Amino acid sequence: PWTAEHVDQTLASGNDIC
Amino acid sequence: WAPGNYPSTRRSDHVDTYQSASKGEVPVPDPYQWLEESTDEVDKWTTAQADLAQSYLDQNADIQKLAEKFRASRNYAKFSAPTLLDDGHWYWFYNRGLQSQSVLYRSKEPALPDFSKGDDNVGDVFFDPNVLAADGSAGMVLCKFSPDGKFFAYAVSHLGGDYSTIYVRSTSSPLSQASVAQGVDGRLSDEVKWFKFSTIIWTKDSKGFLYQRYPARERHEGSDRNAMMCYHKVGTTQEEDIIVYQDNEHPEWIYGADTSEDGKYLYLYQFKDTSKKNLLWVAELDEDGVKSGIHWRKVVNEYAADYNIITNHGSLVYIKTNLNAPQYKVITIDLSKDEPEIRDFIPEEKDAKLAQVNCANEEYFVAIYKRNVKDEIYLYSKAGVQLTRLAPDFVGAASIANRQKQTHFFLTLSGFNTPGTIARYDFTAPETQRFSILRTTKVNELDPDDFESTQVWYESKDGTKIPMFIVRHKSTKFDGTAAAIQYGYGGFATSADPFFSPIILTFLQTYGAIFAVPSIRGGGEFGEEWHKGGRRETKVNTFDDFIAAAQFLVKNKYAAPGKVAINGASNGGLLVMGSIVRAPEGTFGAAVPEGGVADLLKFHKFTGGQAWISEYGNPSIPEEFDYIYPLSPVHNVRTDKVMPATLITVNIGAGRVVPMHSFKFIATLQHNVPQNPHPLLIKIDKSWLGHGMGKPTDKNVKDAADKWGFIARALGLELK
Repeated sequence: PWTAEHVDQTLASGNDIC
Repeated sequence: WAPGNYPSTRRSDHVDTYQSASKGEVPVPDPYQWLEESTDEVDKWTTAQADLAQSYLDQNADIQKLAEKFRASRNYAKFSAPTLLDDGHWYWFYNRGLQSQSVLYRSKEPALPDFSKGDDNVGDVFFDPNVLAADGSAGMVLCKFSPDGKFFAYAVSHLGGDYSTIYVRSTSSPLSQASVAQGVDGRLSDEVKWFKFSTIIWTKDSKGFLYQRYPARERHEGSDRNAMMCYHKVGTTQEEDIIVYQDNEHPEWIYGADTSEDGKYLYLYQFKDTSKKNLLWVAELDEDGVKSGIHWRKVVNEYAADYNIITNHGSLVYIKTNLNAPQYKVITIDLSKDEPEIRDFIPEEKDAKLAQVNCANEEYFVAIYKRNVKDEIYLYSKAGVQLTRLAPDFVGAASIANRQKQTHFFLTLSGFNTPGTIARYDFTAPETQRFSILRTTKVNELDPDDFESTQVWYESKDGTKIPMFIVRHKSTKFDGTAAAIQYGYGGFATSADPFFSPIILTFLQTYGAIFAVPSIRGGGEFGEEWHKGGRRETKVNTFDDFIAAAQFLVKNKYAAPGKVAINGASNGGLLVMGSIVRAPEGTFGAAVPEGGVADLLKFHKFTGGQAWISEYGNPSIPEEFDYIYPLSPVHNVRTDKVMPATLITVNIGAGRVVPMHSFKFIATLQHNVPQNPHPLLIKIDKSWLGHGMGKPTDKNVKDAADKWGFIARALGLELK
């Protein structure tokens, strides 16, 4: 988790949902 | 606060004896061994420490000003790439700006939206994880739609919990504020407990999914061993789940899975530690589906390299691997042969890491290469010909979002001054019109064009040249006067990639500071050799690299003398704590380790510590104790060195480094230099975060203002 707590993760949150 | 005004901390007589290869038996006093426990005495001590830290921060009126600026810099709509499901509709995450969990939307129409019209105008809520619990105590930490688009599996964590639970709902059954007020939840009764540490992997018949789980555990029973890869059939209870694989003889190993798009193969991955090495077994699926007694072909049956399946065409399986190739490559393994034939499909590049490869449009490949820690995106044909570079002017970090069978893919692009761009490649478009920008993230107050990032190279102690990103507001000069915040992680082959943070950029603009991100050994920036250059017996190089970066910033007038602050989390907290112990007095002007390891002699005796022996060595092996003990921050605090202002932050919860590391480190600092001129403080958040759970946004903003304000005041920076 490189920047997991420090920044919002929405941008990449849809990359692998199916 | 004043020097010497720290809470009383009891010192016990506890001594541990270790065996040193060079020195024989070494007795190691551990007077704060008792901070390993959870008791009334420990609660009063952490409360006294947190009260002291809050009292100090209360003296700093600029923190509230930073909170206002930081909240505003976060207050802009955010969104993910969309995914086309087999129902013809597109799904994406959307955050109004300051929501604690983003919301999964579904297109109103079976068409790719014109997102310029606004997410609420082109989509409806499908799954709002904020309603999982009325008090925000539940979060969605992972999810996966079935291949046919009929079902949505979602993993839920709760405050206070150590595992997650998978639920399943029909995709025609939204979860929203309206749906919960107006009726029942709408999910299936399926409840898949004890899940953690894998992805959710549907079979391609959409009948069920694979997931890793652990043994059921009572509240006062007896550790996380005996993981099982299981299969859950939709519409059943968990007692009917199939055990796909477990290994009672290696109870520490964990498992992953993948299923091939054509329905032919089930893949099993095994991992014995945190090194990037795994086994790879292959089973053939039939009409019988997933069943107990599955037959495994043990294609990769020794721990030697990283193997991750990309796709297959018939029995030819395409695999990303670092086998004999530390910068990674794509191989094919042809399973039609008794002894599989193994060939390079996309060869290793000596000087650029292959970071990700996805199959697209059935037969093409999209590859991301990390060259000088900056991502580059290429399209390959089925014959392995590199066809084109996409987004050739992009500078930052890239990821791919797609489904192999479809005629498009997306790239998600961000960087130090790129908030979040989603690009689209449409194979059905005319040859010069295939690549377009779908969405660009628009931020608040900040102008990303006001900031520049550059990459500079410095030399470490042993001569190694290391690159470092430097970000500044464009009116800041490199004239020996700016403060620097230097960030690091330094381990586990994790790359210190460009990323976008409106809070950091706001700090840089507010104070004329710079942000420095050195690509220190132990990371994976330059492939597996870069990781091997900072792990176990070479772990000292990580610290030398990080210390040399800070010395270079001052020596070459990027930053003022004594005005480099350091910050890092988890492994990066170990980096910060070991750095302030090892570096010459005055190298740093402030330090904020977040949840780090600090007792490197005992880390493997707690929870998730065992897996890290691959990264730090095993203190119980005499040859390895000899290189661990000199690096262990808790055992190397001196009495004769002035320490920078230090604010240690600790979050409690599942999967986090146990807090006794930070507790012993700060107790040892306050015991050894009680009269330090600069405050040595610790702030503990006692909420027990579940697996994968974050804090609410408003608490994150408050914590950020505390951290950055503490640094600003330590470095003497004033609000202009």
